[PDB]
Amino acid sequence: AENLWVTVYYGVPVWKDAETTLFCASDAKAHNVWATHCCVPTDPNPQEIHLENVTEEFNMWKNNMVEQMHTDIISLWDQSLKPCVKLTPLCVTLQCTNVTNNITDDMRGELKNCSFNMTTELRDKKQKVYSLFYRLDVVQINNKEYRLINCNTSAITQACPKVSFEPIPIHYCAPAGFAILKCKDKKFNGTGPCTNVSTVQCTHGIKPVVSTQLLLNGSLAEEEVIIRSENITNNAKNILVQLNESVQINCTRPNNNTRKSIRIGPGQWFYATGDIIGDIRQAHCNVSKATWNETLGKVVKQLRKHFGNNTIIRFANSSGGDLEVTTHSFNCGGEFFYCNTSGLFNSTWISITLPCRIKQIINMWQRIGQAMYAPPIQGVIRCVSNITGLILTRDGGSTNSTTETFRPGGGDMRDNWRSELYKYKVVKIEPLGVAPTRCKR
Amino acid sequence: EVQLVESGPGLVRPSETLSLTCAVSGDSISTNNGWSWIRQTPGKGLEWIGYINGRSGSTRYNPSLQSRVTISTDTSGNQFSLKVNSVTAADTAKYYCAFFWSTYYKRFDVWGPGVRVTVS
Amino acid sequence: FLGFLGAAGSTMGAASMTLTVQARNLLSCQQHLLKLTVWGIKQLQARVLAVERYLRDQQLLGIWGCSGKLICCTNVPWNSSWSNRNLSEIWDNMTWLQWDKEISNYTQIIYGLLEESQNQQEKNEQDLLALD
Amino acid sequence: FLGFLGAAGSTMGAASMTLTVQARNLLSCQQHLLKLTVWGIKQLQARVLAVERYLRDQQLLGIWGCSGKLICCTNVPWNSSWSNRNLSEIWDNMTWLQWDKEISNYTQIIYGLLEESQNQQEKNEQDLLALD
Amino acid sequence: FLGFLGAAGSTMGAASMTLTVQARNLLSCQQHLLKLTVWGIKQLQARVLAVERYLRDQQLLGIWGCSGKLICCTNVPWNSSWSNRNLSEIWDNMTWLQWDKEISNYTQIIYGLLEESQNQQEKNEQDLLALD
Ligand SMILES: *[C@@H]1O[C@H](CO)[C@@H](O[C@@H]2O[C@H](CO)[C@@H](O[C@@H]3O[C@H](CO[C@H]4O[C@H](CO)[C@@H](O)[C@H](O)[C@@H]4O)[C@@H](O)[C@H](O[C@H]4O[C@H](CO)[C@@H](O)[C@H](O)[C@@H]4O[C@H]4O[C@H](CO)[C@@H](O)[C@H](O)[C@@H]4O)[C@@H]3O)[C@H](O)[C@H]2NC(C)=O)[C@H](O)[C@H]1NC(C)=O
Ligand SMILES: *[C@@H]1O[C@H](CO[C@@H]2O[C@@H](C)[C@@H](O)[C@@H](O)[C@@H]2O)[C@@H](O[C@@H]2O[C@H](CO)[C@@H](O)[C@H](O)[C@H]2NC(C)=O)[C@H](O)[C@H]1NC(C)=O
Ligand SMILES: *[C@@H]1O[C@H](CO[C@@H]2O[C@@H](C)[C@@H](O)[C@@H](O)[C@@H]2O)[C@@H](O[C@@H]2O[C@H](CO)[C@@H](O)[C@H](O)[C@H]2NC(C)=O)[C@H](O)[C@H]1NC(C)=O
Ligand SMILES: *[C@@H]1O[C@H](CO[C@@H]2O[C@@H](C)[C@@H](O)[C@@H](O)[C@@H]2O)[C@@H](O[C@@H]2O[C@H](CO)[C@@H](O)[C@H](O)[C@H]2NC(C)=O)[C@H](O)[C@H]1NC(C)=O
Ligand SMILES: *[C@@H]1O[C@H](CO)[C@@H](O[C@@H]2O[C@H](CO)[C@@H](O)[C@H](O)[C@H]2NC(C)=O)[C@H](O)[C@H]1NC(C)=O
Ligand SMILES: *[C@@H]1O[C@H](CO)[C@@H](O[C@@H]2O[C@H](CO)[C@@H](O)[C@H](O)[C@H]2NC(C)=O)[C@H](O)[C@H]1NC(C)=O
Ligand SMILES: *[C@@H]1O[C@H](CO)[C@@H](O[C@@H]2O[C@H](CO)[C@@H](O)[C@H](O)[C@H]2NC(C)=O)[C@H](O)[C@H]1NC(C)=O
Ligand SMILES: *[C@@H]1O[C@H](CO)[C@@H](O[C@@H]2O[C@H](CO)[C@@H](O)[C@H](O)[C@H]2NC(C)=O)[C@H](O)[C@H]1NC(C)=O
Ligand SMILES: *[C@@H]1O[C@H](CO)[C@@H](O[C@@H]2O[C@H](CO)[C@@H](O)[C@H](O)[C@H]2NC(C)=O)[C@H](O)[C@H]1NC(C)=O
Ligand SMILES: *[C@@H]1O[C@H](CO)[C@@H](O[C@@H]2O[C@H](CO)[C@@H](O)[C@H](O)[C@H]2NC(C)=O)[C@H](O)[C@H]1NC(C)=O
Ligand SMILES: *[C@@H]1O[C@H](CO)[C@@H](O[C@@H]2O[C@H](CO)[C@@H](O)[C@H](O)[C@H]2NC(C)=O)[C@H](O)[C@H]1NC(C)=O
Ligand SMILES: *[C@@H]1O[C@H](CO)[C@@H](O[C@@H]2O[C@H](CO)[C@@H](O)[C@H](O)[C@H]2NC(C)=O)[C@H](O)[C@H]1NC(C)=O
Ligand SMILES: *[C@@H]1O[C@H](CO)[C@@H](O[C@@H]2O[C@H](CO)[C@@H](O)[C@H](O)[C@H]2NC(C)=O)[C@H](O)[C@H]1NC(C)=O
Ligand SMILES: *[C@@H]1O[C@H](CO)[C@@H](O[C@@H]2O[C@H](CO)[C@@H](O)[C@H](O)[C@H]2NC(C)=O)[C@H](O)[C@H]1NC(C)=O
Ligand SMILES: *[C@@H]1O[C@H](CO)[C@@H](O)[C@H](O)[C@H]1NC(C)=O
Ligand SMILES: *[C@@H]1O[C@H](CO)[C@@H](O)[C@H](O)[C@H]1NC(C)=O
Ligand SMILES: *[C@@H]1O[C@H](CO)[C@@H](O)[C@H](O)[C@H]1NC(C)=O
Ligand SMILES: *[C@@H]1O[C@H](CO)[C@@H](O)[C@H](O)[C@H]1NC(C)=O
Ligand SMILES: *[C@@H]1O[C@H](CO)[C@@H](O)[C@H](O)[C@H]1NC(C)=O
Ligand SMILES: *[C@@H]1O[C@H](CO)[C@@H](O)[C@H](O)[C@H]1NC(C)=O
Ligand SMILES: *[C@@H]1O[C@H](CO)[C@@H](O)[C@H](O)[C@H]1NC(C)=O
Ligand SMILES: *[C@@H]1O[C@H](CO)[C@@H](O)[C@H](O)[C@H]1NC(C)=O
Ligand SMILES: *[C@@H]1O[C@H](CO)[C@@H](O)[C@H](O)[C@H]1NC(C)=O
Ligand SMILES: *[C@@H]1O[C@H](CO)[C@@H](O)[C@H](O)[C@H]1NC(C)=O
Ligand SMILES: *[C@@H]1O[C@H](CO)[C@@H](O)[C@H](O)[C@H]1NC(C)=O
Ligand SMILES: *[C@@H]1O[C@H](CO)[C@@H](O)[C@H](O)[C@H]1NC(C)=O
Repeated sequence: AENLWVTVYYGVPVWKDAETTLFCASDAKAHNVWATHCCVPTDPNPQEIHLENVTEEFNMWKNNMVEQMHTDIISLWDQSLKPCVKLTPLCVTLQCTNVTNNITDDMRGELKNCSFNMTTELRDKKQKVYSLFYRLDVVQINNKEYRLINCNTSAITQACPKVSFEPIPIHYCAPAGFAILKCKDKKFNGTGPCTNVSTVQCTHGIKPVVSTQLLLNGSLAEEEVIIRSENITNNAKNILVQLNESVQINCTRPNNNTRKSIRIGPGQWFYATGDIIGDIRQAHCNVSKATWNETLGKVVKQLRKHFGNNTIIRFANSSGGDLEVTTHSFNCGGEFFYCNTSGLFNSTWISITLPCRIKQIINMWQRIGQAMYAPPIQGVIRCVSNITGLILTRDGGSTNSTTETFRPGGGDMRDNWRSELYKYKVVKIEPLGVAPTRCKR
Repeated sequence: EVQLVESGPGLVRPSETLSLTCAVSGDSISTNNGWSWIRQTPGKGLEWIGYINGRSGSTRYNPSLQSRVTISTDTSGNQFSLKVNSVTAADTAKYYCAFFWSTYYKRFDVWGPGVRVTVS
Repeated sequence: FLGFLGAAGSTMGAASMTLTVQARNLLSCQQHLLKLTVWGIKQLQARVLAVERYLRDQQLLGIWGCSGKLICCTNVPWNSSWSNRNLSEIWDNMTWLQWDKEISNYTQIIYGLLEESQNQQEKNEQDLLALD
Repeated sequence: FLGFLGAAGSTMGAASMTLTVQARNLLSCQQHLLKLTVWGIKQLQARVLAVERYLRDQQLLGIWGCSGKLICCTNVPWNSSWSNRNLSEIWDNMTWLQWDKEISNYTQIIYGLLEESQNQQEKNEQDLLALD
Repeated sequence: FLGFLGAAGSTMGAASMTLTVQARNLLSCQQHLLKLTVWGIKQLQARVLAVERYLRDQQLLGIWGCSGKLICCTNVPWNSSWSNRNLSEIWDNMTWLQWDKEISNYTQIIYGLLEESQNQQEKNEQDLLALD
């Protein structure tokens, strides 16, 4: 008997979960690939709005913003290499020796001096050239004859020696008709409701840093070490540990290198690794022992919280597989390091020097079919970075509560973005609605 | 909850003016619309006189009374009043102060006891 | 962008005062897009969609007889079966997100009725003695 | 899509009752379009055109003073030379397709007159003693 | 295209008579565009932009309560500080280009006030005893 009449409202504050494409924006201030694909500037003072009395459900494991970074990053890598010189002509039988001059025993057998016959700019003329190679990229044919490691598998191209891939913070912004909501609540699990939310135009700046086992240069939690997982009980899943204190790691490549330019064709140059100046030493990373053996103690108390009150926690080494899986894949200065992390996970709870290997022909994790040759860096390099989180894998689940074993794990590229896109959700705005009122035309 | 309290002379002689004041308690006149006067005329029943918007001073009146009736608001006293130009015996009635709320979402009345006024 | 969603936790009645805030925000390089013609398309698709969504809502307001208004009355009665609540339970102590969840299944019934009502109104305007 | 063209054989009068049926139907993958960037363009061109055609008709209704209406009256008299028929020959026993063929050549004359009429009407609204 | 800009040197008053001339001109191969998919994008971007600009102006007229009109009155008073001139100095002996240069800095103040006025007007329509 209410006698009401369906009035119509437009501009109603109602939203629904949705999937759309986000666009990148930058600080303007930033030959770097992300300085060109992230041209639109963000507002210097983002218009964040607190929403009073709003409860919203989040789930970081089903967040499509993560999938978009994966696609955008691999897409750019495959565009940047588009105009550059192919190294197909270098897939020739090589003649190699052992580079034994001024070598540290740790480097014995690591470098090879290889000579070969390759063409010049003229179709009818050849030249004899030589360069140094790392053993990881050179494979013996049937003791002096060697092939490049990927000749029976993939095409090889030279990375453009002009384009920087140094991470730049980028921001993702919503398209018209959409909005991004953020959790500002505390100690968020990564899933479930949060009751302290706000509306934003764009995400905070996120650096597209890619690494394995250890997560570098991210957001450093806030109040405590937080451990997140899709399931925790299921030993097939990863555990992401976010630290509230950073651990400084110092990595270096001690050998002083030079370069030589070899004509590979008309207007096409190949960049080869030249002689090492001075002694030949092994690449490595330094982690302060005084910080690491405390950082894990914090992790253990929080890790025990999910398994038991009086149980033993053991940190073991990594398992078998490719270097991309078993080691810490670290990209720094333009070269690719594969570091041994066993020295960091060798203890039971109840200065550390890590040796590294260097690889130049990179079959990027992203796909099989094409490989990239990374030109050498002149002089020497040093890297300073922040370990901000760990990826652990549970290697137990067995019927013995006495103890449980964790190992370095991960390796999925998305594990490096999921932890930053963690606080955000994309929604669509739907402006029409109806409701009864006591008024008719 | 708004309460309406009224007072004024219960006797007006013919050709003299009529004046009634309604005090408002529980809310502010200056914030609401719908403050109004209605009278109950013996032999006729209830009749609307007019109303005032406390937020503007704008008023509306029953056409039969437009030549004689004034409605106005005391924003200091939080009271409003009805004045009628010279009256006759025909104006004897029970006069009431009322508040009418009518919007798209709510409908309600506040209606006080009134003042009986005889013209003679 | 001073409240794009500020009224989300407000009651349905209170939130009726921000309709221009939400509406004005729903229809907000150089060489890169043409050198790499993947991104020119990705960007255009986002822009075309924002326009199409805007226009579909405007067409409905047109058909229902509510063009140019943010608040519009109709002549379709409310069915008690769509929500058995009185006005004091809807406009106060309830948000628009909650209301939308409650009504959802009846959205198409209501929209169909709004279109029928406007057509009946137009028929009555082609008869000069209408409504008497 | 319940009559997109159901009234096509109906008389002009009878067909006036389906105007919302035709109007509501005139502004109705994933990776393939970006991997093969020929199709992204072919698809966008079709979508952009549908929007531009819609908007041009809406602009004319605006200019002529018929915005928001499906049926609209004007003040331009009908010239007998455009079609020398009475109303009983037009609204009954004739379809819209036949009428369009009959009028076609006079379409622009009529549209020009509709625009002139609205401008004269606006001029008369900037003179507070108008039409007396 | 018979005066796209013919009134540019006319006074503000006289130029008010050509508003339909300017409005009707503000929303006016084959294989080449798909064979060379740089140009398909260059062309679509130009077309999408023309549509977006048109729609933003229409949305503002909607918000301000001037939808469907070329000349519209509002209830916002003119501030003498925006231009200390009387009507005989504005409508006569001045062009629209000159006026725009004079007002420019106050454009956003004025637009904000127009939006506030319409919202106040709507609030007064949800109170059946309004303006009395
Ligand atoms: C986590 O976050 C940290 C912090 O941001 C980040 O570490 C930083 O990494 C970047 C890149 O690896 C480091 O930047 C390099 O620093 C060296 C140091 O040079 C110093 O001394 C020279 C002396 O003249 C000064 O001019 C210079 O300003 C410094 O003081 C620079 O030399 C590097 O620049 C060269 O390489 C660039 C690569 O694109 C070129 O663009 C640039 O023009 C320079 O190259 C030129 O010189 C070369 C010399 O041989 C020549 O070969 C080239 O052709 C060219 O001419 C660069 O600036 C930065 O310092 C690091 N920060 C710290 C504290 O170490 C971590 O990497 C990050 N972790 C991640 C992502 O995992
Ligand atoms: C209010 O609506 C009911 C019908 O709504 C039903 O539930 C809806 C979700 C949807 O499934 C509808 O199709 C359902 O019918 C009206 O009742 C119907 O009235 C017609 C009239 O002839 C009758 O034939 C139907 O059988 C009735 N439905 C039922 C279930 O009895 C009711 O009249 C509506 N009231 C008003 C005021 O509109
Ligand atoms: C009806 O229209 C006629 C003119 O229409 C003619 O045919 C059309 C197809 C097109 O070619 C027009 O340009 C033609 O003129 C009107 O007659 C005209 O009136 C003007 C007035 O001065 C006169 O100068 C023209 O010469 C006339 N044309 C002819 C052919 O005599 C007629 O007045 C219109 N009637 C109404 C009621 O509008
Ligand atoms: C006319 O506008 C003035 C204010 O305009 C000033 O100049 C503009 C360019 C812009 O900078 C404004 O922000 C400036 O304020 C009004 O005067 C203001 O009134 C408010 C009322 O409380 C007062 O607080 C301000 O201080 C006043 N500003 C000044 C400079 O005194 C004036 O009232 C407006 N008149 C009308 C009729 O609207
Ligand atoms: C790699 O092999 C090349 C030769 O194939 C070495 O270069 C020669 O070094 C001797 C040293 O006196 C010179 O006399 C020759 O003229 C060099 N030959 C050429 C062609 O340059 C090179 O030193 C070896 N590199 C290493 C690191 O052992
Ligand atoms: C939501 O989280 C934010 C955290 O950013 C809280 O804001 C802080 O509130 C305290 C209260 O005294 C202030 O001292 C801080 O300065 C605020 N932080 C910022 C960045 O301004 C906010 O109060 C939380 N809201 C709720 C409802 O818990
Ligand atoms: C983690 O995943 C496991 C595996 O699915 C879940 O445990 C199983 O849940 C199903 C539900 O029907 C049961 O039938 C199985 O018996 C469960 N497995 C065991 C070993 O008990 C587990 O609940 C998930 N846990 C979390 C926290 O998500
Ligand atoms: C990382 O370094 C450790 C030691 O520095 C390597 O561990 C050695 O592995 C061989 C393999 O059987 C053992 O015989 C040695 O006793 C191990 N040393 C120690 C101290 O346990 C480990 O293999 C290295 N990892 C990689 C990937 O090279
Ligand atoms: C969030 O909820 C609180 C209460 O649950 C709202 O506060 C009320 O606001 C009305 C406004 O007039 C007051 O009359 C009530 O007394 C307030 N309640 C309390 C307990 O103080 C608050 O406004 C809500 N937020 C929003 C955005 O609506
Ligand atoms: C609106 O639709 C939802 C489903 O989309 C209805 O909820 C379902 O109702 C069936 C009835 O047997 C249940 O079996 C489902 O489990 C319900 N789903 C959920 C998510 O609860 C809902 O009842 C419909 N509302 C109305 C008023 O009809
Ligand atoms: C197709 O034509 C037939 C006749 O040529 C139309 O039928 C007529 O419909 C009217 C409707 O009231 C009746 O009064 C006539 O008596 C019917 N004629 C006959 C011979 O039965 C039919 O409606 C037309 N179809 C359409 C879509 O208009
Ligand atoms: C409307 O235009 C058509 C042509 O587009 C006119 O028909 C033509 O008229 C000329 C006159 O000499 C004939 O020679 C052509 O053969 C006709 N064409 C056809 C297809 O028949 C038609 O007459 C015009 N209608 C009006 C009313 O002017
Ligand atoms: C250009 O300026 C001239 C004068 O400066 C304008 O001519 C005036 O037009 C009005 C129209 O009624 C006449 O009353 C004046 O007497 C004219 N002045 C002179 C000196 O003849 C001319 O119209 C202007 N052009 C435009 C487009 O406005
Ligand atoms: C409108 O803005 C312009 C600038 O965009 C103002 O002109 C400037 O005023 C400052 C005041 O100190 C001068 O220093 C600049 O040189 C002026 N610029 C120019 C180009 O002259 C203009 O005054 C503003 N108008 C109003 C009414 O505020
Ligand atoms: C050549 O390299 C191989 C690598 O295992 C090593 O065993 C061999 O002794 C080296 N030869 C010389 C001369 O050092
Ligand atoms: C280059 O070709 C000649 C041809 O006889 C061969 O003897 C020589 O060993 C080749 N050089 C290399 C480094 O393979
Ligand atoms: C290429 O040759 C190496 C030689 O050991 C072999 O292990 C590898 O599987 C081969 N790759 C392919 C694709 O056959
Ligand atoms: C590492 O952590 C320290 C802690 O304050 C911080 O100041 C520094 O900027 C961090 N470095 C990086 C690369 O984030
Ligand atoms: C990190 O979390 C631990 C948890 O107990 C806390 O004791 C420690 O002080 C925190 N560190 C910082 C920098 O807040
Ligand atoms: C945190 O995630 C774990 C893993 O599924 C879950 O069991 C636990 O209940 C979650 N905590 C909250 C507060 O949702
Ligand atoms: C690591 O520590 C050792 C200790 O002697 C030092 O020699 C080496 O240079 C350090 N490496 C780095 C990268 O600092
Ligand atoms: C990294 O190098 C800086 C250079 O001053 C040094 O202070 C810091 O202690 C080093 N970190 C480690 C882990 O050795
Ligand atoms: C585990 O230890 C913590 C330490 O405060 C305690 O609060 C918690 O209740 C303990 N849990 C059990 C099951 O005893
Ligand atoms: C683990 O620690 C023990 C402690 O003495 C040490 O002997 C062993 O070599 C360590 N393992 C690794 C891989 O460093
Ligand atoms: C080093 O790690 C062991 C692991 O059990 C721990 O007991 C010891 O206390 C740690 N050192 C420090 C300084 O905490
Ligand atoms: C490498 O050695 C050359 C030899 O003079 C020296 O000039 C250069 O600076 C060195 N580069 C380093 C240590 O980065």
